[PDB]
Order: sequence, then C-alpha cells, then structure tokens
Amino acid sequence: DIPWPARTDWGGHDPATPFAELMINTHSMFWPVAIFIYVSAIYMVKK
Amino acid sequence: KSYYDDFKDRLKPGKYTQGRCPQSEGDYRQESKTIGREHLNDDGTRSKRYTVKEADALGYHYHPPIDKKGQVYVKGPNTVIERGQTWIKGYELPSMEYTYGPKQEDIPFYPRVKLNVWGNYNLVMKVEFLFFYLPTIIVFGICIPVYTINFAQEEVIYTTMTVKVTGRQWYWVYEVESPT
Amino acid sequence: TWTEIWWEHDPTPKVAQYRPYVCTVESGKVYWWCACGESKTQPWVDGHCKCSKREGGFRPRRWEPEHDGVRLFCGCKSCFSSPTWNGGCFTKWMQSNPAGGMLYCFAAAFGFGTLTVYRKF
Amino acid sequence: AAVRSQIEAAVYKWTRPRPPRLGVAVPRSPPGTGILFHTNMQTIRYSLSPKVWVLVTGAALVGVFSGQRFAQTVLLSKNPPNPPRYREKPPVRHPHTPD
Amino acid sequence: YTPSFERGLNPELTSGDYGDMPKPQPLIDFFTQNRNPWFGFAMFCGFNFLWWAFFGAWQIRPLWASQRKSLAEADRLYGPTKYGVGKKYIN
Amino acid sequence: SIFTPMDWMFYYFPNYSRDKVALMARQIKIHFAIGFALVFLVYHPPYKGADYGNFHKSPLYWYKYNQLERSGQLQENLRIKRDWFYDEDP
Amino acid sequence: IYEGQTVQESELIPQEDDWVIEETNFCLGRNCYVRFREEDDLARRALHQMDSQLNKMHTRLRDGTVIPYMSFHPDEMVDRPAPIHTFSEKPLLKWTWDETYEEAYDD
Amino acid sequence: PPTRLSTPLYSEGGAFTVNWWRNRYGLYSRRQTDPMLAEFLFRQQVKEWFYDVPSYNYAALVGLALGILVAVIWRHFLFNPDVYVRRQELRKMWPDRHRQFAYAVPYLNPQLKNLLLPYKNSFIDNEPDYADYNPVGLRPQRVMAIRRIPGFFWAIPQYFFEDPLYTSCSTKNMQTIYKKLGYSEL
Amino acid sequence: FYILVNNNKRIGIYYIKLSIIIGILGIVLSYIIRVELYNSGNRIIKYDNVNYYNMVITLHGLLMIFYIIMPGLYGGIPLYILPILSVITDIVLPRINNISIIIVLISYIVVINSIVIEYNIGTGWTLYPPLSIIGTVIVNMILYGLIIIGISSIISAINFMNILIVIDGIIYVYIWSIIITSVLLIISLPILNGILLMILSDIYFNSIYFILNGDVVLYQHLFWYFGHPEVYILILPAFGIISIILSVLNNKIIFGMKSMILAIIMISILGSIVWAHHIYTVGLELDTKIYFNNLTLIISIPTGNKIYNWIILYIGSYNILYNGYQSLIFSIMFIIIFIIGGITGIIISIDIIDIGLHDTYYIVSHFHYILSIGAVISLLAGILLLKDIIGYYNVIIKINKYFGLLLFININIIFTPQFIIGFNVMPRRILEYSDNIIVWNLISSIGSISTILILLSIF
Ligand code: HEA
Ligand code: HEA
Ligand SMILES: CCCCCCCC/C=C/CCCCCCCC(=O)OC[C@H](COP(=O)(O)OCCN)OC(=O)CCCCCCC/C=C/CCCCCCCC
Ligand SMILES: [O-][O-]
Ligand SMILES: [Cu+2]
Ligand SMILES: [K+]
Ligand SMILES: [Zn+2]
Ligand SMILES: [Zn+2]
Repeated sequence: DIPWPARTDWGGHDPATPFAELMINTHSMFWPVAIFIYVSAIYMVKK
Repeated sequence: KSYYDDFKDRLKPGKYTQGRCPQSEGDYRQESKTIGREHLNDDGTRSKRYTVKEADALGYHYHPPIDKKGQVYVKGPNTVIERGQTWIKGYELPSMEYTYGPKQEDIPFYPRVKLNVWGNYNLVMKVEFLFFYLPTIIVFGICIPVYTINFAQEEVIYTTMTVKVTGRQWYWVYEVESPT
Repeated sequence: TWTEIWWEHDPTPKVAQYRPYVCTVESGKVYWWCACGESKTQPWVDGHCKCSKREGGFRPRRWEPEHDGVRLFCGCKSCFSSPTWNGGCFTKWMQSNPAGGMLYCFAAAFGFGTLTVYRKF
Repeated sequence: AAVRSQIEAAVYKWTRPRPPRLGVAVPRSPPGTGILFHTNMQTIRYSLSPKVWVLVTGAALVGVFSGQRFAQTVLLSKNPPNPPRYREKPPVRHPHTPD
Repeated sequence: YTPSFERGLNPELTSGDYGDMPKPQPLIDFFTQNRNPWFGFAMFCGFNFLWWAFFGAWQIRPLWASQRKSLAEADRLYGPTKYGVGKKYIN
Repeated sequence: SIFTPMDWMFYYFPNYSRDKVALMARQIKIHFAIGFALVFLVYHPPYKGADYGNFHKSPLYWYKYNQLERSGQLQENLRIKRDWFYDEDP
Repeated sequence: IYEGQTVQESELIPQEDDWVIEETNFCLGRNCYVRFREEDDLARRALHQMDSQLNKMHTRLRDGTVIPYMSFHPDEMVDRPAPIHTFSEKPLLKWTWDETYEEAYDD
Repeated sequence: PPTRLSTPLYSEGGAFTVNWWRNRYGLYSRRQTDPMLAEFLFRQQVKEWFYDVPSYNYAALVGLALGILVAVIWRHFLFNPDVYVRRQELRKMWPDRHRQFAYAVPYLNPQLKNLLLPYKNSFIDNEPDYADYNPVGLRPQRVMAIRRIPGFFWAIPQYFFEDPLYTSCSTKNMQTIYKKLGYSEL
Repeated sequence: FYILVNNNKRIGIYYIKLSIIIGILGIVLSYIIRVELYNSGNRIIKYDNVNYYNMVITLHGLLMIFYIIMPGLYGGIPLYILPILSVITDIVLPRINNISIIIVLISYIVVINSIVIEYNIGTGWTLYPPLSIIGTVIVNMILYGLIIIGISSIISAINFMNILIVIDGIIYVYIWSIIITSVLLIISLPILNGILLMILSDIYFNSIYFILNGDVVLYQHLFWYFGHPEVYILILPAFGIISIILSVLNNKIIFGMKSMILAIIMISILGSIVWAHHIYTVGLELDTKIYFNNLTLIISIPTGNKIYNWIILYIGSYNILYNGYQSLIFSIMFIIIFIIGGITGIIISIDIIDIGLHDTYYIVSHFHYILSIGAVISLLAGILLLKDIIGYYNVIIKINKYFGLLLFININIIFTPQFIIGFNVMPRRILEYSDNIIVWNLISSIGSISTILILLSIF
C-alpha cells in the first residue's frame, strides 16, 4: 500500500492483486539463481 | 639499510616555490643570449619563437637535412675485430643507480620461467563449452517463465467495470460510470 | 602434490610444522625464510640447514615487510604465498592425514551451515 | 584411540595417490636425473590428490547440510496456528473525513 | 609487549640461536597485533562500521529513546492491531 | 550440431568436418532453421494447445500420486481446510 | 591451445652430471622515479630519460645471448614517455614457416 | 590443419567452403602480394578462426538469434491485424475493414499462449485461477496445470496434488467463503 | 603549438584532460542531486525553482554519457595507444583527429552557456516528446550540442575503421573492441540524427509528428535504437582495456582470444536488436515484448563468456609479483562490480519484473554500477597502466590502497541503497519523496559527500 521506513522489501511488498503476487514470485524465483551466478564467479577471483 | 641515504647528497632541497625566482629578479620569459641556445629561454624551456612564431613546419628557417647524395649522418657501431672475426659490442645502459639513485645491491631474485599456460586441451575445451552453455541453460530456464508471465498480463478477462484515467499537467482526471 | 606425483626435479621440503609461525617483523629489515624445514631457528634460516648451505636446490627465501606488525609464516614449506601463510599448512596436512582433514572440514561446514541457516531461515 | 588410529591408517593407505595420466604430450625424463631446479622458482600451488579432495569436499557437504538440519530442528521453531480471526468493529470514521 | 616464545609442534626446530631474528610467538599476538592500542581502536572501528552497514549505527539509540517511546505508545493505542510477537515491532 | 562440443564433432566425424568453413556454415544454417521453426511451429499455430484434458502425466507423476493415494495423504491434501471466513468467538 | 614448445627426451640429456638450472636473476634492479640532475638542461634531461628505459634492458645468459625485456603488445616498446615519432622503422613481426628455396643455400 | 603449403586443403563444393573463402578473403588485402605469402596468410586465418572449437558456439548463437528475429518480423507483417502493407482497408473507415478483422481472433490465440497460460499456478499463491472463466468465447476456457513449471520453481511442490493448501486457495473456495458472507459475487 | 597539434598521442591526452574538466561539472551536479535527496523538504533548491532540478538531472546524464565517459574511453585511451598497438607511425586521418576534439569542446561550451543564459528547465537525458518539444530554448541549445557531438563521434569512428587498411601487426582484442564500437556508431548515429531532426522540426519548424494522430512512441523507438547501442559503445572499450591489463599484469596470454573477439562481435549484433526493453511499459504487443525479452536475455551468454575468460587470466598468476597496484585492483574490481550491474540488468529484463521496477531508482543503481563504478574504474585503470607511457605525475594514485578501498566502499554506499528503494518504491527524476524513504536516501547521500572527499586525496 504505502512505503514504510527502513524496509528492504526485496522483490516487492503488500500485493493486493493476483498479478502483484506474480511479480513478487517471479523475482523470488530468479533471486537464488542470481546469487549462484554471483557466488560461483566471485569465489574464483584470486591468484 | 636505508637506500635513500645513498643518494641523499644528489638531492639538494630547493629554495624557490616551483623552482623559479620572481620574474623581476630574473626574466625567464626572454630568450637566452648564450651562443647555441637561441632556441631556448633563459630557464631552459623552448622559446615561443622557436616553436610557434617561427616554427620550421610553417616554412621558417628552411634547411633541408639530406645532402646531395641522399645521405644523412649515421653513427657506426663499436666494432672490435678478434679471433679472425669482426664483432660488434652492444651499448649497455648505465647502472640504474646513476639514473634512478638506489644502489643496485641486495636485489630480490626473480628466476626465469616460461609463460604460465593452461594445459590439457581436452579439459580446457570442456571448460570453454561450459563457460558458454551453462549461461545458455540458465537463459533457457528463464525463457518458459518469461513466456507464461507475459501471456498472463495479456489475458482476455471478463471485466465488468471500466475506469478511464487521463494524465494532465499536473493532476490525474478519472472518469467513472455513474449508478443509474 | 606437484613434487610428490607430478614432477621429480624440484626440491621437496620437509614439513617443520603443520601450523604457521607467528613472528613480529619490522619495516626496512630483510628476513630469510627456511625452505627446507630443517632449520632450528624456524621460521628463519639458521646458517646450518640445506638453505644456508645451498644444498640440493634449497635456497633462503628473501622477504621484507611493508609495515611493522605481526605476520604469519609458513611452517609446511609449501604454501602458495610462502614465506607468508595463506592456509596451505592445513591443506598439506589434510593430504597427509585425510581422515583428520574430513573431521575438521565437517566441523567447519557444520558450524557454517548452522549459523547461516539460523540467521536467514 | 585404537579405532581412531585404525581408521586413520585405513583411510591414509587408500588415498595415497597414483601417478597422473598426463593429458599432455611431454617427454620422459632421462633416467637418473635428480633435482635440477631450486626453491626460488615461482611457487607452484600444493594441490590435493583427487581422492583426498573428494573425501574432504564430501565431508564439507555432509557437514553444511547436517548443520542446516540441526538449526532447523533445534534452534528454529515452527509457526503456531494463526490466532482466531474474530469479527471486530472498524473505526466509525476515517480520521480525514470532513465534519 | 615483550611477547612470549612459543616453541611450536616440533620444539627441536625452534631450539637454535635466533640472535637478532625474531622468535615465534603465540597466535593471540597476531590477533591483537602485539596489543597495539591503535589496532584495538581500529578493530573496534571495524566492528562499528560493520554494525552501521548491516543493522544501523545503534549509537543514535540513546538519543532516540524518548522518541521511540512515543512511537511505541502511538502504535499500541491508535495503530492497527498487532498479534502475538508482532506486538514487539513498531514502525 | 546442437549442444555439441565441436571437439567431439571433429574427432568422431572427421570426414564430415574436413572442410571447417563449410562446417561453420552448416552450424549457422541449422540453428537459423531451428529458431525460424520455433516461431512458426511452436508459437504461431493458431487454435492449438488448448487440450487441457490431455495434460501429460509422466511416470514420476504416477509414482508420487499412487504413493499418496495408498495412504490418506492424497485425500487429506485435496480436502478443503477452511471454507468459512470468521471463527466463532466464545 | 598453446602449451609450450615440444621437447624430445634426447634434448633433455645433459653433457655433464653436474648440470643444473642456471640461477640468473631476472629482476632488472631497484628503480624509482627517474631522478634528473638540476644542472642538466632540457636536452641533457632528455638524454637522461633515454638512458633509463627498462625496455632497453636485458639479461645475459651463460652463453652470451641475452633475453630482452619482452611484452605481449607493442605499447611497451616505445620510449617512456612516448616520443612524438615512435615507429620510424616499421616494427617487424617475424613469422616462421618450413618453406625454403634453393637460392638461399650454397654447396 | 596442415603446416606445409605443399599439402592441399580439402574443400567442399558450394557457396561457403574453403575454396569459396580463399577466392574472397584477399580481395581487399594489401598483404597477399604473391602466391606463397597469400596462401600462408590464408591458412593462418583459417587455422585461427575455423579450427577454434569455441568459435562454433557463437555461430550457433547468431543463427538462433537471427532466425528468431527474421521470423518475428515476418510474422508481424503476415499475420498481425494492426500491420498494414496493402491499402484497400486503409481507404475505408474502421467499421468497414472486414478483411483485416479476419486476422484478429486467429492472431489472439497462438499455440504457446494456450500451452503456457495453465501454468500461472506456479507464480500465484492465492486464486491462480481468478481469470480462468470467461463466458464470451474469444479465448479458450483455462484449466490450471497439474505440475510446476520445469526449472527453478523449487519453492513449490513438483505436483500440486502434493501441496496441502492448494485446493483451499482456489477462486472457487474463496468465492464460497465470500458468498457465504454476502460480501461479493466473485 | 597547442590547438594546431595533429599528433594522435597529444590529442589522446586532450581527450582525457577535457573529460576530467567536464567531469568536474558532472560530479558537481551529482552532488546537488544527492544533497537535495538527503531528506524530505527543500534543502538547496526552492520549490519555485524545481525546474532547476529537472535541468540538473538532465545535464548530469547527458554530460557524463556524451562529454565525459565516451570522450574518455572512446576518444582518450583509443587515440593514444591504438596506433601503437597497430604498429603504425600515426593515426590514418591526422586533420580529422584534430577537429574532433575541438568539436567536443565547442559543443560543451554551447551546453554550459545555455545553462547561464537560457531559462533552466529539464526533460531528462532521453528528451522524450511532447515534453521536450513544449520547452524553452535551452532544449534547442542541447539539441545543437548533441548533433555537433554526433559529428565528432562519427568522424572518429571513420578514423578508427581505417586502421584495418594500415594495421601492420595482429588485430589484438582491444583493437577489435574499438573497431566494433566504431561499427556500432556508424550504424546507430544516422538513425539518431534523423529522430533528433524531427524533434527540431517540431520545436522550430511547426512540424506535427509529436501531436495527436502522430505517435509519440515513434521517438522512443528511434531514440532507443541508438540508446542501447550507446550503452555498449560505452562499455566495449572498457572491456578491451580490462583484457590488456589482466594479461599484462599477470604475465598471462589471453585465454580464448578468438572467443573474446567473437563475444564482442556477438554483443554488438545483439545490442543492435534489443532496444525495446526500454519501452516495456508503453503497451507494445505481446509478441514484440516476448521477442525483445528473449533476445535481451541472450546477451548474457556472450557477456558471460568474457567474464569467465577474465577470471582465469587472474587465476594462477605468480604470487611473488605485488598485487596491490591500483591498476590491477581496479581491473579486478571491474569483474566484481560488472557482475552486479549485469545481473540486475537481467532482473529488469523480465518485463513483468520491469513493470514494478521501471522509472525507479533500481534502474539508476543498475546503470551506475556499470558506468559510474565500472566504466570509471576501467578508464582509471587504463590510464594508470599507461602512466609511464603517458608520463603524468604530481598525483598519488599508482600505489594507493586507501583510495581504492575508500572508493569501493563509499561508491557502494551510494548505489546499493538505491536498489532497496526500487521496491519501496521511490520513482526516478523526482526531488521530493515520502518521509518513509528518508533512511535509505540519507545513507546514499552520506556516501556521495564521502566519495567527493576521497577525490581530493589523490593530489
Ligand atoms: C554501459 C552501461 C550499461 C550496460 C552494460 C547495460 C547492460 C544491460 N542492461 Fe542496461 N541500462 C543502462 C546501461 C547499461 N545497461 C542505462 C544507462 C539504462 C537506463 C537508461 C534510461 O532508462 O534512461 C539501462 C536500462 C536498462 C533497462 C531498462 C529498465 C527500465 O527501463 O525499467 C533494462 C531492462 O531490460 C536493461 C537491461 C540490461 C541488460 C539485460 C544488460 C546486459 O548487458 C547485462 C549482461 C551482463 C550480465 C548478465 C552479467 C555477466 C554475465 C554473466 C555473469 C553470465 C551468467 C549470467 C546469466 C546467465 C544471466 N538496461
Ligand atoms: C557515466 C555517466 C555517469 C556517471 C559517472 C554518474 C555518476 C554519478 N551519478 Fe549519475 N546518472 C547518469 C550518469 C552518470 N552518473 C545518468 C545517465 C542518469 C540519468 C539521467 C536522468 O535521469 O535523466 C544519472 C542519474 C543520477 C541520479 C538520479 C537523479 C534523478 O534523475 O532523480 C543520481 C542521484 O541519485 C546520480 C548520482 C550520481 C553520483 C552520486 C555519481 C558519481 O559522482 C558517484 C561517485 C563517482 C565519482 C565522483 C567518480 C566519477 C569520475 C569521473 C566520471 C571522471 C572520470 C574521468 C577520467 C577517469 C579521466 N546520477
Ligand atoms: C522489380 C520488378 C517490379 C516490382 C514491383 C514491386 C512493387 C511493390 C513493392 C512493395 C514492397 C515489397 C513487398 C510487396 C508485398 C506484396 C504482397 C503484399 O501485399 O503483402 C502484404 C503483406 C501483409 O499485407 P496486409 O494484408 O495488408 O496485412 C495483413 C495483416 N498483417 O505484407 C507483406 O508481406 C509485405 C511486407 C513485408 C516485406 C518483407 C518480408 C517480411 C519479412 C522481412 C524480414 C526482415 C528481416 C531480415 C530478413 C532477411 C532474409 C530472411
Ligand atoms: O540499456 O541497457
Ligand atoms: Cu538498453
Ligand atoms: K528533498
Ligand atoms: Zn632450510
Ligand atoms: Zn604452509
């Protein structure tokens, strides 16, 4: 509904429509893949 | 040891801010009168006459260097005949202490080593395949989700009410059907 | 395992310790590190080990700190960042006692798993 | 302790590495050739043998997921049922409604 | 701070004459950097930033105490009803 | 060749790969035809793909379905857990 | 892929039992900012800079050949700082092949 | 890849072969000034670019991307009801454009839309079937999928019969709850 | 002489010098923005002068893109080393090279003069009509600057393409990076000029393209048909630099040179056909949206191959070599930072995610991480690598671990919170905002003031 202080709200917050829920879950679905892509690559940044 | 103390003597601390006296005390802007220094200012910088006002590229002081025979002066090598053979002794650069200052002693050892190359062609080829096709798989894993969510937004729904929204500078007008 | 199974023409050190040596070092001073593991003034060359005598391909390893402080030094004599320590002492130990290595790795992973799961959950 | 040394000696014997199957076309070292290089050569990283690497890496994987289970079953708690949703009176007026 | 002489796992390899060269020390010295007060201040500094980075400074709390007590009273008296542990949080 | 390490193509099919320039052209053409076919044979076909009574049920679907059917979990899972909005206040 | 030059075992056989790998230092030396003398003028400071070029340095091996300062790219081959005119004589990229012609030889 | 110029290079016949490439590689080249040098440079380029295994991966990607691109362009022109190249209908008022209106419904129901819409229950927790029913008939009636979308949907059970709350979150149970209160029709 | 010089290396220095100068104006504008956004209220801009903020954000974007990063990465480093890498005496077109830098300066003077003399209003750096065509004369002046800049960009692109005719050595990856950017410019600029001329026609010639019955969405197609190729014209030279630095400093030959080259070519072709991911919320057809979303996600494949090829360059390098040099640190930091920016780009590429995240500060943080952090650091790293060749001094940068650490920490303090407020949500191109978004905005503002202070320590 309205922004609240010091909230991460990663991927969205307070959906009030089925489409709004879809948007939040699409981001949540891809987020672990993004973490994998980052962690897997960064771990090899070294001599 | 402190290597700075070795060449401390060469570095005499300076007297003038930015290394020049006030122009009144000495006029560094004027061209030097010293013979053979007509192209330099008093402080040693190149004079504007030499570089700008009478630049040779503009046709001033035309003096072709090449001679009649199409030759220019060339300095020869240091040749030393020996053992029934003519040798050339190459010019070795001066000690780095002379040019840089630090005394060339206690140098850390860095051995000769040939280039660090990745081996095992078969293994390397498989990695390169993965470097390309692991991302391709991930993209393909997103493709189906992307299609579905796009189809969902563009779905013919049995809507029963309409709200018209017009955006103007700077307010939002709303038109709604009134109850009968 | 480069010296052990791959290449037989590089000198192979003896492990003095499977743990780093902690030493205070001063900037502007040069230190000499034992690369054979037989010096009695570890982690430094004592003047009587292979490194000091230049025997069997062993030579002292020159090292100099940028700033004063306490630095960890390699005891296993095989760390990639030798003379400094980077964890290779533990790695080389696992090669020599693979059963012990598993125990420590399981314990470390167990703690990491619990903490990360407890906080995120 | 006797069993500890037994399993430690059993693991050790099985993990001792065998010569690598070189995937590169290198010559055979001449026979009788000893150490030719020195320790001032650029350090070559000390790498675990495949069997040992699998063992420790597997212990790590078994460790992190058993740690995840320990946190889930002991440190964390399950959600109790949501409180009953009873009918409650809403506020009479919006605070911003003109009087 | 006159650190101690740690012999190590193999005491015979530390039995020689060090002379000017430094002697091995316990690992607590490495973490404390020989109990250097500035490194301790720097360590405390590292914690202070990291706390700001993740959870906020938490140094403003003593100053915010009165204004966090007013916010809590308003949420309880006039805010939407909170249930169970939710009542712990005030926004 | 699709999702194929070309090092393998060079080894196992030496005669087909002899002309590497021609081999590259086929790589482009094959994947061009695949992309073209996807649009006009998987996406475009009109009034198709709406047979929802024919949802594929794989061997794994039935393994898991029968397991839950044998026990009461399938019945319990399908049961509607709540069909009222407000609980009754005592 | 490049994996070094190929070696035949015959080429790894020493002519003496004491042969080891030559321990020649390939660290060129200790350097810092090029330090000009105050007395030197613009011309003589240019000579000083030209005599401090690392890319003109090399390491002499036991047989008298020298391994030069080398770089992957020609950007490190010009004088530092870069002069106005750098590659007056075209740099030569040497390619190797097995082709030969009879005119080059004599019997 | 041969290392001697005496050993010929095999070429297929056609418009993209080793012979076809040789004829055109040196057309704009100032460096291929004689046969020996020209062949050496030609084989150098062929060795570097066509005998490089990873280079073939990019050939696949360009073909796939271009094929999709050409087809999406063509599809718009050929089928999209809103793209006009002929003018007959554009010379008439909107109510009279019958030939163009014929593209509308067939274009509104592509195969992939029918195949993938049932899988909205892998993105929506509450009433994923809120928009399934439509009495008009321009589009098919939608039935929710029986399985999660393959890939990265580990947060939901592989099959929806496994989920305990799935049936109670349906638009039908929600309609029952709200209709029992007299709250709303849907 | 100074202005008459045709030396390609001197002109390269001029490009870097001018980028820093114009960059001062760019950074100042950024400080104004962040100061204003420190809390809710008016802080340094009056509510009656809100048009100035709109102009500040517009000029910030335009200057940093076309007058700072592009002249620095495509004009500065390229003009200095490309003729050396090509083992050629000098650039093919000497006189054209001279006029290009002069043109850039003249267009900069026009822009800043328009600040001083014209009424200050803004329409974004994307100059969307009808807003751009109903503005005052400052918009006309900005259009003249862009067109003039376009002339310099195209002639410089022609200059680099001619190196293929004269190159006496091997086309290294970096040379390939510049050539492909030049191709991208030759194909994208002419389209930009056309749409800009149409903006002028509506502003100055009573044209009616951007009034009813004329589609305003038309502009967005032609603009972004240049817009997105521009973001790769700005990043590809940075990639070329990263390749040289990693190979040189690690003493390791580039791995997969041909894959690096073919990855750059691929990114260009794909980048020329994905522009409408900037137009997701306009209301395009379902199939168009799916095409563009699909092709946009494909760009990750070639971009990913380059990243992993860089990683193996740093892996395995000798430990004895000191790794604290600023150039090496910046090159490594680029890989770490670019992955963040690219991954967030893939997130916004999904159109349904984009509906929530369009015109929000998440987009800001996305392109800042790539440009304000990645591109800047790449240009710094490249200049630092060439310090001996260029010969500049009187700065403490070459070995300064404090500068690198402070820059990395503080730059992340600015833009990481901007990802959070993207789901809060805080729109872009605004100055006032709700009181519940102050915390994150305040944190980012503290980051901006700190970064500026660190820029003073280099001297
Ligand atoms: C140089 C600058 C630059 C670069 C490189 C990029 C790169 C990318 N950008 Fe761009 N972008 C901008 C600058 C840039 N962008 C700017 C300035 C805007 C806003 C303009 C405005 O609106 O005014 C913008 C806007 C923008 C939007 C608009 C969002 C909106 O308007 O709401 C989108 C969405 O499609 C997008 C997507 C992408 C993608 C998908 C990439 C890809 O290139 C990213 C590719 C990289 C990776 C993916 C990471 C590395 C690869 C791997 C680690 C392999 C493994 C990863 C996977 C398999 C996914 N960008
Ligand atoms: C590459 C271009 C570039 C660069 C470097 C930056 C750098 C910065 N930008 Fe950026 N910014 C844009 C391009 C850029 N920006 C664009 C295109 C927009 C959108 C415009 C619009 O909305 O219309 C934008 C918008 C934008 C906004 C949004 C205002 C709004 O529309 O509401 C904000 C503030 O939040 C901001 C802040 C900053 C800050 C704090 C920095 C930096 O100050 C962070 C600190 C980094 C430094 C201070 C180093 C920079 C140094 C150089 C650039 C010189 C390099 C020269 C050499 C190496 C020779 N920028
Ligand atoms: C030289 C001899 C004289 C030739 C004289 C020719 C004069 C006319 C030329 C006109 C331009 C060329 C196209 C001619 C098309 C003739 C047939 C025709 O009318 O086609 C109409 C048809 C759609 O008509 P409507 O019914 O109004 O729309 C219904 C809903 N969509 O349009 C077309 O097919 C023509 C327009 C598209 C032409 C190009 C083909 C489409 C795909 C382009 C792909 C581009 C990307 C790259 C491709 C590379 C190669 C694979
Ligand atoms: O723009 O990406
Ligand atoms: Cu874009
Ligand atoms: K404000
Ligand atoms: Zn020793
Ligand atoms: Zn060690």
